[PDB]
Amino acid sequence: ARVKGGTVTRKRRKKVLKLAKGYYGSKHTLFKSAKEQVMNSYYYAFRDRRQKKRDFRKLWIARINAAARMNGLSYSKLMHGLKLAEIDINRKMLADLAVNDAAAFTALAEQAKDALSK
Amino acid sequence: MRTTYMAKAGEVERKWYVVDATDVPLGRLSAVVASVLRGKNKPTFTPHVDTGDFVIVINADKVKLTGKKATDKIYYRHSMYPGGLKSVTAGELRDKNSRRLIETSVKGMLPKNTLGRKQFTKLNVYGGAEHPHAAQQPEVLDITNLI
Amino acid sequence: MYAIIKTGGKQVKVEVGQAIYVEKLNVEAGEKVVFDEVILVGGESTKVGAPTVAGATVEGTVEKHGKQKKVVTFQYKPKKHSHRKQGHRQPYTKVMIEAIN
Amino acid sequence: ITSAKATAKTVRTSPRKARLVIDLIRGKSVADAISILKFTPNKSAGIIEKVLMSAVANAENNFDLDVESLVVSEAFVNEGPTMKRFRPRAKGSASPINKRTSHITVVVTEK
Amino acid sequence: MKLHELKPAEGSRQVRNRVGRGTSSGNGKTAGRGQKGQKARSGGGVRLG
Amino acid sequence: AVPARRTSKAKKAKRRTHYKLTIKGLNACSNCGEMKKSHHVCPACGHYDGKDV
RNA sequence: GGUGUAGUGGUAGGAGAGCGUUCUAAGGGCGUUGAAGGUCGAUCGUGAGGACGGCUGGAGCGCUUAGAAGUGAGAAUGCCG
RNA sequence: UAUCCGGGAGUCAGACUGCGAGUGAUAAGAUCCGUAGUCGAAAGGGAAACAGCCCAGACCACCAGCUAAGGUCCCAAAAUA
RNA sequence: UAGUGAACCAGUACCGUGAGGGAAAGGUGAAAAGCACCCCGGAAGGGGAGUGAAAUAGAUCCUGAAACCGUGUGCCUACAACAAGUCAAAGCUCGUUAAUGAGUGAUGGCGUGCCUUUUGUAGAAUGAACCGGCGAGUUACGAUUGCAUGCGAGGUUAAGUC
Ligand SMILES: [K+]
Ligand SMILES: [K+]
Ligand SMILES: [K+]
Ligand SMILES: [K+]
Ligand SMILES: [K+]
Ligand SMILES: [K+]
Ligand SMILES: [K+]
Ligand SMILES: [K+]
Ligand SMILES: [K+]
Ligand SMILES: [Mg+2]
Ligand SMILES: [Mg+2]
Ligand SMILES: [Mg+2]
Ligand SMILES: [Mg+2]
Ligand SMILES: [Mg+2]
Ligand SMILES: [Mg+2]
Ligand SMILES: [Mg+2]
Ligand SMILES: [Mg+2]
Ligand SMILES: [Mg+2]
Ligand SMILES: [Mg+2]
Ligand SMILES: [Mg+2]
Ligand SMILES: [Mg+2]
Ligand SMILES: [Mg+2]
Ligand SMILES: [Mg+2]
Ligand SMILES: [Mg+2]
Ligand SMILES: [Mg+2]
Ligand SMILES: [Mg+2]
Ligand SMILES: [Mg+2]
Ligand SMILES: [Mg+2]
Ligand SMILES: [Mg+2]
Ligand SMILES: [Mg+2]
Ligand SMILES: [Mg+2]
Ligand SMILES: [Mg+2]
Ligand SMILES: [Mg+2]
Ligand SMILES: [Mg+2]
Ligand SMILES: [Mg+2]
Ligand SMILES: [Mg+2]
Ligand SMILES: [Zn+2]
Repeated sequence: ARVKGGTVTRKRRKKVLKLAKGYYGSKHTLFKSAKEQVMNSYYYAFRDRRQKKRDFRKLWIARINAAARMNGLSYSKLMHGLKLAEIDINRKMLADLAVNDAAAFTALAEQAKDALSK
Repeated sequence: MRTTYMAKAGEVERKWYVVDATDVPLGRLSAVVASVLRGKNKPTFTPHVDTGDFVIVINADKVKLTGKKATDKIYYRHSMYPGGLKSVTAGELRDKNSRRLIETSVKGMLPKNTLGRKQFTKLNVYGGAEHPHAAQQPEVLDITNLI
Repeated sequence: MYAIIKTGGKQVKVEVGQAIYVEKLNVEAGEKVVFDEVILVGGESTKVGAPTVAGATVEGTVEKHGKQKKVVTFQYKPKKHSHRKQGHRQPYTKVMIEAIN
Repeated sequence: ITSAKATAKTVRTSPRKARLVIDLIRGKSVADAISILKFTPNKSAGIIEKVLMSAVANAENNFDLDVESLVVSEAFVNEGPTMKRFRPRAKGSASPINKRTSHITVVVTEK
Repeated sequence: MKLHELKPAEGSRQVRNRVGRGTSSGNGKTAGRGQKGQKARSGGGVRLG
Repeated sequence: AVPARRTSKAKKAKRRTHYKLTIKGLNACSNCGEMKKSHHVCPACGHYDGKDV
């Protein structure tokens, strides 16, 4: 009852290689290099699915800060004022308003400043 | 939803500002200038796209150096030859080549990448109060409160 | 006219006639849904919810339930001869916005 | 119908050296290619010329194409079988020798 | 019973454990023997007692 | 000294960039119209400078 | 099956449950109107992995239940090509 | 949660940090104990980079929110408070 | 690459003074019907024309993977410091198992391979040139424990005969 190698080996390695399409040279051509690279890609992918959330929050914060400065306020003062005024609009929506609906962002800033004054 | 706005190259209008360096500490002038050049002052800021505005610095010769920086702050550079170290004091740079002084200060503050170098090109420094870029219709950018 | 509404622990901007993808909602396909937490309403004029705009609701219809593209979590530690592989397809509900109040 | 090809298989010549001459003639009128191959001193020029002339003969005899219009649309050299040989070296050890061979293909089209 | 529907009694039979067949199985590489030493050698180990 | 690392296909191709043949000096032969090398005898008609040789 | 609460990093290592390979039995199938194999694809599952199409190929092969193993390789200055 | 009975192990090279001692020179990233932690076998944030220090334990998805250490002039998120 | 070393003119070739060591190497097609004739070429080899269900089954002949080599081109690339990815993304090109599509990718963020062995390795410690195949806890007889079945103060046959 001999079980010769068969085709499972080729199938598994081909799956890895297909995962490695687009890599540089041997990193997509050769199974060993491809696998080693695919593992690093998995490591980076898992790590970046977390870093991606940080990056976009950072981006929204920066844009909100610019808009707040134009309206006569710092980012920190704006957020403190919004918390005082009970505004729960998050940073994603705030950044979108700053870029697209400048009037709406200005209205938000006015309420924030009023809460700060009170 | 993946709706965050991303600026495109060339869609953003870049204005021109004039910054007067008279009696402004070198570093503080440079910091505000670098933010403007990067575009941190505009809501459309997009890290992977250049969106900042152009800066014309005038009166570079009158930039302020607090403390004894005029004689103790030393700019080094190595020619990459053995014993090829050269130095020049910040005061000497201000007297002779003030453009270099401001440019080095702002290079240090911009990112060290292709985008950062491109943004640096948008800076123009002139010792004295007159610049050749009237054709661009630059507008004065007060920084008294920004520093 | 547009609104910003609270849904699935997240805030979404909604425009009439525009579909939106949200965390799976326990509503059958083709049935009406109403979002009651409207944190902002904008357009020609702006209304700001503090924290929610009073008596503002947004109506939609659940076009579809689906699963996003698979995501693979492959956790391994180099030189420790140990790896773990996992798959995930996040369910989502697609809702076409009918009316903004 | 519009194109004719000729192939010389298992030609004893270096594929790389042959590819040098092939790159010279690719994408040129048949007349220009003949001239280039006739004045090239490298060995593979003669072999490539025989293949090119064979292809032109095919285009005319078999398919009655217009010789004057013909141009070299496609030409390439593929690795052939390699004969394995050994060369004695210092201290009673041999080193392998690869006696390469080439497949030379020339395709000539009407225009 | 039917030859095409055989079913052993629950818990009557178990699957043999095979060592040295990959890490995720829990007996890859070292095959449960640990790291070096006498007990990790083929035919290794000391006499009883 | 021996190669520390094998040469990749890309680097190998880059190096061979300049490993190319060239053909210069061909122009039509006055006597017979065939292509010939300038300043050489025409191998076809065996004429140079308009005279048989 | 529902709800609730709690929990779910991990080497040596213990336990549990599975994927896939060849073969045997039984049942039920598929194949010159194209099997296995090869190749491509934007496909499915929580994982090993499973389908379905196009092309190639030219004669054997799946599926369900159970059984037996030369049953899974990426490393051994491993052997052969 | 502890015992007790039984099946199966691996481990007998440890490292650093804080605190208490010896050896050393009140030297060593030294050595040898006691005690706690971390690494080992722990990813993440901070300490520029930096196993062992500070904060904190990754089952997963999110272009949501609040904080820890550590930070808020520019690189570089946030006070030219 | 299994099965005898040997499926084939194998204990041959080959190696060694000798004892002795010791290989590699199977498959056209149903049937040779194994490409008459013509064309380039000195030939080899091709292109037609034919045989054939099929010649990309043409004798290196079933299938024909990967490494490796080359031709064509949709996108990108000559101011850039790159474990080569991943995350974000314009532009261009294309339209699929029709899926909140596919290829490429300027630019930006993060980021020192795999394995072994170590207190600790990106390690300037070890192993791998690449690809493919082969390549490591098995069996017999006993001991013991768990689980399962039958019988139960009982349980059970061994050799041997049919
Ligand atoms: K064990
Ligand atoms: K297929
Ligand atoms: K090997
Ligand atoms: K025990
Ligand atoms: K201690
Ligand atoms: K065939
Ligand atoms: K290519
Ligand atoms: K990158
Ligand atoms: K060494
Ligand atoms: Mg194998
Ligand atoms: Mg977070
Ligand atoms: Mg000799
Ligand atoms: Mg068994
Ligand atoms: Mg284990
Ligand atoms: Mg291993
Ligand atoms: Mg070992
Ligand atoms: Mg040991
Ligand atoms: Mg041991
Ligand atoms: Mg956990
Ligand atoms: Mg089979
Ligand atoms: Mg095996
Ligand atoms: Mg190998
Ligand atoms: Mg020590
Ligand atoms: Mg250890
Ligand atoms: Mg850590
Ligand atoms: Mg480590
Ligand atoms: Mg906060
Ligand atoms: Mg900042
Ligand atoms: Mg201050
Ligand atoms: Mg043999
Ligand atoms: Mg074929
Ligand atoms: Mg064949
Ligand atoms: Mg430059
Ligand atoms: Mg360039
Ligand atoms: Mg050591
Ligand atoms: Mg090596
Ligand atoms: Zn002539």
